[PDB]
This record gives sequence, C-alpha cells and structure tokens, in this order.
Amino acid sequence: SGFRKMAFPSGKVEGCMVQVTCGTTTLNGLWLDDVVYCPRHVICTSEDMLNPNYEDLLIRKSNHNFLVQAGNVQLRVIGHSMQNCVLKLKVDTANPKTPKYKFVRIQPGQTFSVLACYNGSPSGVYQCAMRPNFTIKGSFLNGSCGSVGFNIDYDCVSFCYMHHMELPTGVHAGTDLEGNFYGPFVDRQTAQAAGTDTTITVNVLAWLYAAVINGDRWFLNRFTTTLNDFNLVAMKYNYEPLTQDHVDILGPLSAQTGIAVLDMCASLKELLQNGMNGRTILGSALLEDEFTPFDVVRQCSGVTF
Amino acid sequence: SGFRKMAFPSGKVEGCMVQVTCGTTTLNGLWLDDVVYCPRHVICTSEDMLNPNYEDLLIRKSNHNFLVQAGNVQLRVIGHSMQNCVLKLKVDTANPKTPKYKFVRIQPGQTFSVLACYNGSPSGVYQCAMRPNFTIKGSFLNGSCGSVGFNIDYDCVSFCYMHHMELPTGVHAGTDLEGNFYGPFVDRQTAQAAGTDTTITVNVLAWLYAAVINGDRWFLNRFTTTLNDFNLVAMKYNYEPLTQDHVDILGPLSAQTGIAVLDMCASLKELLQNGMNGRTILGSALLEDEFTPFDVVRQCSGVTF
Ligand SMILES: NCc1ccc(-c2ccccc2)nc1
Ligand code: NA
Repeated sequence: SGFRKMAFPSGKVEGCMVQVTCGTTTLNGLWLDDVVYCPRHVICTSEDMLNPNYEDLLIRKSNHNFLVQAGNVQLRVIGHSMQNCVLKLKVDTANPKTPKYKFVRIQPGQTFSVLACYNGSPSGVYQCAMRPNFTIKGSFLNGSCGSVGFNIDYDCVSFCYMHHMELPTGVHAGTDLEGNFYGPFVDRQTAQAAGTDTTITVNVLAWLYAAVINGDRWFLNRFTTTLNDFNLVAMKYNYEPLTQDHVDILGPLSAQTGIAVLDMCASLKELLQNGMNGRTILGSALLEDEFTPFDVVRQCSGVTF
Repeated sequence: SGFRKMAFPSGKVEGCMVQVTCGTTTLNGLWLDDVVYCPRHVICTSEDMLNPNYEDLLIRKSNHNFLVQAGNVQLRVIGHSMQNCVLKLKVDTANPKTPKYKFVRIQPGQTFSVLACYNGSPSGVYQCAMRPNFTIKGSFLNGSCGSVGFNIDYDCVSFCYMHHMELPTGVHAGTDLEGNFYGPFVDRQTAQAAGTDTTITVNVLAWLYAAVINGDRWFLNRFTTTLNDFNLVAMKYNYEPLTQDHVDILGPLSAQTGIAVLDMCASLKELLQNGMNGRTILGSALLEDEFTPFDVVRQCSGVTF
C-alpha cells in the first residue's frame, strides 16, 4: 500500500552527467555515446543574454573553447554543432556508461523524474510534471541548467527535458533533447511570462482512482455527470478541460475499481465545491495532479482493496 | 527557486540490489563486499510466518537453498549467518560496485531516501521520514521486501533502513542494516498496530523556513513565544516536543531569514490554532514534517554528491 511521489532510479542518468564550461559560464551536460548535450546559452557572455545571436556566437568558437569534465577526466571536444536551443559537443570518448536511451517530446500533463545536478555531479532526484502552461515546478538553483528530465520504462531511459532557465514566477522552462523549447519561451533573458496555470484534470481523476485502490472512498457520491457539464464546472476552478481521450485513458482504472469515469468526475465536481472538510486523500489536503493514469497503474496494485 | 521533496541519487545503491530466492519466496537483497543482506523471513514459508523459530529453520536451510541473482548472472553462496532480523549470505564474489558505505541507525524525525525494488530490480526512489511512531509511510507492493533506505553525506552512503513488512494501516516497518527493528514490531504474521503518529515539530519549522526562503511569508507575525508555552500548544495538537537542541539545529536558518525559532513557533502556533485560512505554503495545504533542517539547507544551497 501507500502512495508516494516516486521518481525513477537515477543511476542510468548519473553516469551520463558531465560539466560543460565555456568562458566563465559553467553548467551541466548530458553525455550519451560520443555526444555531449547542453543548453546553447553556455556560449553567451554577460551582455549576450537579452538578444544573443547564437549562430554568430557559435561560429567564433573552436573545439578547445569547450571544457568538458566527466568527474576528473577531461573530455576532448572534436566537433560541435547546434540543434535548435541545445549544443551537441562531439567528444573523443564514447560514454561507457551510456544506457539504452532515446529522445521523446512529452505533452502537458506528462510526468518525469528530474536529476538536479550542479558542476556535473548529481544533487538530488525528484518527480515533475509538464504543466499545461508548458513550465515545470522544479527545484533548480544557479548552475542547474543542463539537468535533464527522464522516464525509465523497462530498461530504456527516455530523455524528455533539459533545464534552461527560470521564469520570474519561480517556475522553470526547458527544451526536449532536440533543442525545441516546451511552450512559447525562448532562451533569452528578456522578461517572459508563463501562461495562467491550470490543473491537470485527467491526472487528478487518476489520483482519485489511486485513492480507491488503496482503500479510501469517502469522496465518492451517488451522482454522475455528462462530460460537458463536468468541464463547465471544472474550468471555473482553473482545471484543464477533460476530453474523450482522457475518458478513454481512465478506462482501465475505471474497470479495476468499478467506478465509471463520469462517476469519478461527479465526485471531483463535489470535491471542488466542498473541499475535503478537514480530511485528506492519500495524505494530502490538496487535489494532486502530478500522477498520470500510467503512473497510477505502475505504482498501484492490480487488485483493489 | 522551487522546493521539492528530493531524494538522494540512487546510483551508488542501485549497483548493490540483487534478487534473493529461498523456496518460493523471492525478495531483494543488498550486495556489499562479498555478503548479501536480506530480511531473515525469506526462509519462512507462509506457514512458518505465524510463529517462526528462525534459528530452527535456518539450520535446515543451507547455502544452495539461497538463489542470489545479480542482474542476470548467478551468485554462488558459500556461507550464511544471521544477525538479529537480517540474513547475511556470504557469496563467492565481492561486489565490484560496492561504494563507500556505512551502517547507521537513524532517530525518529530523520529523513532518508528509499530505493523500492522488485525481483532485485530497482523501480522507484522517494524520500521518507522515520515517523515518531517508528513506522514509515512508504509506497511498497509485493516483492519490495529488502528495499533499503539510505543517505549520502559526501561520497559515503549510510544505509539506515531495510524493508520487512507492511502494517494493516498501510504504513511500513523495517530494520536497520544490522537487523534491529525500528519500533515495537516483530517479523511474524501477528496482530501488530502502528502507534498514534505525531508530527515532527522541528521538521515543520525547517519547512517553514524553506517557505520563507522561497518568498512565502504570509504566515509570519510580529509575535514570539517561549519554549515552555509552545510545547503546551505542541502537546495539544499532537506535535513532538521542541527541545533546545532542535532550536540550535535551526540556528543557521534563523540567521539566514532573520526569524527566530521561537518567533517561527509563534507563526506555527497561530497556524495550529487558526489553520492556513485558505492559503497554501510551498504548494501544500498541510504542514509538511518530512524536511529536516539539513534537508532544507542542502536543497537551498545545491550540495551535490
Ligand atoms: N516583454 C519582453 C519580451 C520580449 C520578447 C518575448 C518573446 C517571446 C517569445 C518569442 C519571441 C519573443 N517575450 C517577451
Ligand atoms: Na512570527
């Protein structure tokens, strides 16, 4: 039993973290095979942060301008190229700790584990979710850029995020491992504002399903709801609209617990108007939205309590 | 910016997880040097678990009765002994991935990272706290027995916990790596109840200091109090008594934020008597008590390993 915000074991990602230094800037890089991936803004200088011409800044760089350090070994860069907002530094040595990996671009509401690193060495691991406004609520300090988000289904590490910058609201923005930013952000220090954040409704519903599997039912009710009537109420609480895709995805959890998806939706509608009245669900006085339907099936049992 | 429940990087511990099989029971083991540590109830049949005489059953078992799988290569057992509630299996090969490590026993209210494994394969990591009733609110399923809790200080991994059993309330109980149980529990199928848990007061204050560091300041007030007067309030809301060493431990956080510990206790006292008044603190509608003062300092400073 129990339900914790679990992260994937970070071992396969720790063996890939290095330190990339260009000029006076030092951040982290991801060492896969013979390529080191890092944010391209490592080549920015102090006055190249508001409107950096990355193509112009990169054409002035030679291979020996990039100091790559894996632990205490110093990797020699034998080539470099830019792909969107990430730098790809070709190195002399293939990382022998390179795992079964691949690059995937996730969608809002998806979860992943973050390995917060500084100066190339890992500091901690926690779980995140791509917010609907394409930001993530992470734990990043100065020098954390280059830290990567990932999922480890089976024995394959699916890299889906690389940290680039922190917005003024304290949230974080980054790119996939191909350099394409999540959301309408750019790697410039001009003041950018993340869109208004909404609650990931499909994740909340799955999380309520996780509570029923673990033996908690106080929040259910005898009512149902149409899909449209639910969204009309949910948007008044800043909730992401619930689509037929989400209803389908919740099917297996619905079949396991015996509660129809729209019945769980009516219980959520009631929870939003009543609160929890001094009670908790799975150990929290808020409605958690960082557990996907996929996360619930993996973490929870196959037999309901 | 940002504050997440962060776990230590599990890389150094992942390389020590093996699968231990005795008969039909298969659980996880910790492979350090040429010894595999695992719960002693692995030798127990479901029939023996009701009232087992562990030494009586261990003499009948032998080295060959213990199948230890490290990844997908077989380990040969050359000896077996018992220390308290954990089984020590002498194996023919020293683990080349054995990191710098210690065996330590933690106090209640101290936090640690848990690497949940199944069939010797780590599947998740999360941050726990040793509850004042000596249980832990983990997330464990069938086969997770032998999952270990650990901390890291520099390059040394202090093993502090090994999972043994689940309590009927969904919480979990286990031993240190020397076989000494945490709390008034035994490794046998009998009626065992977790005592009425309390809230770790020093951790709440630490988590409140972490909220102030991240700009969450609405709960601060002009008032202070005494250690006497607060401990009365703490006793009435089932909070652990705040000691003088608890305040000294919070010393650095009091100077960094300019908020005295008894000044913060007044804020926590008002938060206990009046609630959060519809607001949240670090994205929580509850008073989080699973961040030690060190955990706050470490996450708000970027200590790596
Ligand atoms: N208000 C300052 C500012 C300047 C530029 C941008 C921007 C965002 C996305 C793409 C291109 C430019 N946003 C805000
Ligand atoms: Na105060």
